[PDB]
Amino acid sequence: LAFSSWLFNAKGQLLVTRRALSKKAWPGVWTNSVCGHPQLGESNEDAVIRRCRYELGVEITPPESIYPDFRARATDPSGIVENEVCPVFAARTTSALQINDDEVMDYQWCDLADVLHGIDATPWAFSPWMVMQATNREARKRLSAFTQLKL
Ligand SMILES: [Mg+2]
Repeated sequence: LAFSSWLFNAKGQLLVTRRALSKKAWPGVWTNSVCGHPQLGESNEDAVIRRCRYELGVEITPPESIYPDFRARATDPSGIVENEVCPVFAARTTSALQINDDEVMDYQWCDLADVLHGIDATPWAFSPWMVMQATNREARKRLSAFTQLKL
């Protein structure tokens, strides 16, 4: 049971993050903005809001559900197996990042189209869930909606 979220700023840029060197699974790997696990009795929406605060010190708009049926298994460079129920969301940040370096060792604000081109060309350089989520046609169209400038 898990969630993933793709965050955009009001200008429509996508935030990509790099998992800290100390993460158990996929340490050091570039990936979409945030992922995690809801707590007992917590909605996925509220888990997203909570983890964005926790890993990125940031506030967000109401998370939109963009890939509710996403579920996968993937094995990490060290063999850690992960099998997850992981509905995907998108939101916009409404405040500045304040980075938790226990979780995130780097990040970049990027153009979605560049990120998609990188994912499509060199998927091995990104976490496997970032790639499997972004290559879903419907989810990808939702990411594109979040690139619009919001004034
Ligand atoms: Mg996380």
